[PDB]
Amino acid sequence: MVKWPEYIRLQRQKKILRMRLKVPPAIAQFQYTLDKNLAAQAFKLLNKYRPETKQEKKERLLREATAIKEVSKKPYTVKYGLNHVVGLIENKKASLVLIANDVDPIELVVFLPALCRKMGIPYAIIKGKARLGTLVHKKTAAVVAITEVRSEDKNELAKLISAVKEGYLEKVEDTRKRWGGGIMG
Amino acid sequence: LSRDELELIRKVQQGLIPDDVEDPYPDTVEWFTSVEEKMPLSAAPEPKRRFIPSKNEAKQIMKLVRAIREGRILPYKPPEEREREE
Amino acid sequence: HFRKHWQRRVRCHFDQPGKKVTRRLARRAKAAALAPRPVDKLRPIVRCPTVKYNRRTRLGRGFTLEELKAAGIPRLLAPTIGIAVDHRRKNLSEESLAANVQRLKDYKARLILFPRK
Amino acid sequence: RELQKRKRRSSRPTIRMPNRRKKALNPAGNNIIAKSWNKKETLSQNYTRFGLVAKLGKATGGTAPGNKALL
Amino acid sequence: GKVKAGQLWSKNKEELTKILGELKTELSQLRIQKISSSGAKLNKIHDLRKSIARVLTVINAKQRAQLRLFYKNKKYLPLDLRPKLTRALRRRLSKEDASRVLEKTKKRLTHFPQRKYAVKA
Amino acid sequence: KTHGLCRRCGRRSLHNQKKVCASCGYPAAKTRKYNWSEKAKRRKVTGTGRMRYLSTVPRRFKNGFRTGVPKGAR
Amino acid sequence: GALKYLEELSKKKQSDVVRFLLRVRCWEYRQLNVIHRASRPSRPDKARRLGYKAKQGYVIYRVRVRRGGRQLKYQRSLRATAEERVGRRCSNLRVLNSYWVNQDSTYKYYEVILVDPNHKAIRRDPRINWICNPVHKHRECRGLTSTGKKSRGLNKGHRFNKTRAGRRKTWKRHNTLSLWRYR
RNA sequence: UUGACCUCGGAUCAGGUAGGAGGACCCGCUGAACUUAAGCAUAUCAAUAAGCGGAGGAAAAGAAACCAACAGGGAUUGCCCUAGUAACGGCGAGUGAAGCGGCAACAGCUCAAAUUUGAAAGCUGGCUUCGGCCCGCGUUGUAAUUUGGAGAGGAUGCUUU
Ligand SMILES: [Zn+2]
Repeated sequence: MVKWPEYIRLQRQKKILRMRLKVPPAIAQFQYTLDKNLAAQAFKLLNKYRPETKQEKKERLLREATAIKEVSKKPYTVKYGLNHVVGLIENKKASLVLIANDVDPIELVVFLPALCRKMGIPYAIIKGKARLGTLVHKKTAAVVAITEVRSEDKNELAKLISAVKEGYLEKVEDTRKRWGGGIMG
Repeated sequence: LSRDELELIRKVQQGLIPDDVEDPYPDTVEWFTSVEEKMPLSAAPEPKRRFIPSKNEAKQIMKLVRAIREGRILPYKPPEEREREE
Repeated sequence: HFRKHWQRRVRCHFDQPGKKVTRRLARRAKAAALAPRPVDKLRPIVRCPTVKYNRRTRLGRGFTLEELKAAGIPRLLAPTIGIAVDHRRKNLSEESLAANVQRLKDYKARLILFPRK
Repeated sequence: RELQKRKRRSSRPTIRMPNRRKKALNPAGNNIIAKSWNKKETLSQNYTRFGLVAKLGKATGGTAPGNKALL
Repeated sequence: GKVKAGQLWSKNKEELTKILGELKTELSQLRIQKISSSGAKLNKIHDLRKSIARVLTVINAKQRAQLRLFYKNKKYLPLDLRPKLTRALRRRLSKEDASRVLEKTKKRLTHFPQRKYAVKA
Repeated sequence: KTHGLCRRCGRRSLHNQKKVCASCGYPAAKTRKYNWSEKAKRRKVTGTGRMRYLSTVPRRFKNGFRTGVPKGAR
Repeated sequence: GALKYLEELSKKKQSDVVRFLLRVRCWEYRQLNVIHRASRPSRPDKARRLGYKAKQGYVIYRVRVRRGGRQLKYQRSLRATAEERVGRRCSNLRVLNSYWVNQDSTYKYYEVILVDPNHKAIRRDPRINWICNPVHKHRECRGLTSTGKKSRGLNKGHRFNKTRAGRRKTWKRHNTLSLWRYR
């Protein structure tokens, strides 16, 4: 019959291979992702705490420059970058960690759920590194973290943390240890 | 499902069958991550830069001030002025 | 011992005096570039390793950091004022330290240091 | 060799290289050493006349009488 | 027939074109009629050929000077208007690129430069 | 005939059947050259021809590979 | 941060996670071209410690090399063969380094970090522009990479007496009859 | 329905680069036989010749996972002696170094493993009135700081541009 292109066949066969092999638990834990509602709540908070784009940064710096020509507190933003976020988790500064599920060299993030479990930081696996990228004005973002916030929504952050630790961490608690996949049947 | 996909699965699975062990796929026991680390791993001091305003932004702002004083760049106008001008 | 083709690998030395002239002119060029400075750097006195040559001493590679600190010469200024520094050597005894420290203060006693500008 | 035979029979000129050395053999400028440097004297004799040391290392051969430059 | 060079340097493009045209027509006519009784026509033919060479040289020089005046601030020039040098000389690092240093090296060279000194005998 | 004219070296050594020159190897980019024949290497060496461009390089080197015109030129 | 963890993981290549990932990747690479452009390094810790930077002018190229003997053994390493094949495909680039990424029953897969010497981002950086000099043309062909440095025996010590400065230069030095003027 | 991301392609799109020559010297790969041993096969020839690939005005090597056993030396290279010594060998033919010592020349450095996190501070292109404006790369990490005979952070008081 008709012939499919080669890279499309590679994509679909990589699908079937990654879903129907006996996957180790460290990799099989990434198939369990946040629901729609909890991801929406988390992204509402993280959209409240987005960083500034280049245009806003230059605009603000021009404003301070002309104010000097003619007082501030510490800025609170979503923290990103893999090594930076790992350093924040290790020093117990991060409060909530959101890890993308489609990092192509998956070794860069396999130790991250275990690390968050060890240091005690609440974590959740989200659908899409491109979603985390839009939040930080980049194309993609392997992981984001929130450490501290402004006063007016601290309670909200706390509730969100409790939400994931009641809504994602205990639904993952038993299946985070088990091998995934298989063709038994 | 189909025979070709299952043949591919069986090929890469036979590439990953350890037959010398009774249980090749055991449950993960969290012998390390079950205990919680209460303190940070680093005992290094925090640099004073994390408590004081930014110095790189201070240098950038002074460079901008020097640029405005030479008239090289245009000063700040609030966005409503730019809207009513254009 | 002429088993191999030694004809293709005979090195004569008819250019020995010409190479001596070249070396002397290279030293003159070094003198022209470094006009009041000596063409050589100061090097420490070291003892020869083996038991056969233990009795005699020779010139080393560079002064130890402890020797420079004891002589009163800072580490970063030393290569810029004609002293060689070797970070690998260790003193290991109070007798090489004293000798090279004496050498360094003797060098300091006979040095004319000029200001930067 | 064939190239050199070609240039011998060619009307193209022989490009003479000036003797431009990479390093100057005499100090130059308006400093003290330049106005007292004798171009017909060696390094050791010039540094002897200056009253300075030319080589800080160990003596490597015999010296002329009144060397005072090779310490 | 024979034209000096500075007179050609004074004139403009359309003028130099019309001397080019008249010299070419004269050369063509003399080449046609030169097949019989070639006497003093040979020296005139040689001088006319040299004259066409001079006129073409002057128009080419003026055109390339105008083209170089066009491309004074533009980033890319045509390959005919670029210096030849050699292939390796065109590929080596630029003087601004080769003399660049790191900031650590610049700091070390700024605060601890090579000093002037003299050991007295 | 066995051999015809070659475009590269201009000799009648291009094999009429194999279409490969016996002197230079025309379809190959590299000119055929062997170290067991010094005479063959000196019959086609750099210097046995016209030197249209390589003879102009030393004079350009002598003046520093400079551009422009002398001052006061017309 | 994370690169320390990746280095420790790369040090356990038969553990379940790394074995699973190596097999899935080997399957994909086997069905790709012999020499193919890699968008990003599969081992970022290894590429980063070998001098790879996420900057325009840096390129990864994965290459498969048939493994086994040439009982005459090929004195050339399989890693050296990989760099040479990639260096011919990318004749405008300079081979910086390379590293093992995978191995199969019939092939050994390597990733070669290359550098563009004509990009302005490389020519302006004093940390990498040494490769812009023409003495670094085809370092993989002259034994000037890491595999070349190992195979030529360029180490200090009594064990490397005949090869530490070049084997053939040492042989020519030892087989030269020096006759001086005054004999 | 629409818009990201990722991956794989097309373009006579824009800017570049490689090929060939030369090859005395240099860096690799590959690699003989005659001959000697009054025969000859181990050996020698020779890690040579031929063959293949890759540079420069030099190349290569190079700042110790070194030498040493010392009262210690101190990146690399080359000359002299070491020394026809040690070592290996139908222990025959023979093969055959190196440390130390004297000299020539000397010069040291850059990264990876750190969170800038009180602010990607970094860079390639295009447009230019050439002064500063856009798109892009990049957080799966571009600047600064640091490179283990080190270093960082605070405090401290001098000294440097
Ligand atoms: Zn031919």
